Amino acid sequence: TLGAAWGGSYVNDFIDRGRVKKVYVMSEAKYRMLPDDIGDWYVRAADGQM
Amino acid sequence: RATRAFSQIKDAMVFAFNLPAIVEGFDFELIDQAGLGHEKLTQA
Repeated sequence: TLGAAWGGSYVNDFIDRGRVKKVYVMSEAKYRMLPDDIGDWYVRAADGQM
Repeated sequence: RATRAFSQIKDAMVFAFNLPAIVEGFDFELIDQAGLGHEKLTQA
């Protein structure tokens, strides 16, 4: 969660008009621009609770 | 002769040949440069 939100994560490949390219998942800019933004991220625990 | 006979076989392409004095006419390619995709190059 930390990494994918803040660093970005390479998931898998897709085809764009006949040609293979990457699929990247990552946080929208505004939600990763500041230290207090760190707390805003939630992770799901085993009891389904954020 | 072989070819001549095999031509009789319906529903198949069969023919026989000698391999040329070089153990290892043209060969023209057709490139999908702008990413038009397989059925369009088919058409091309």
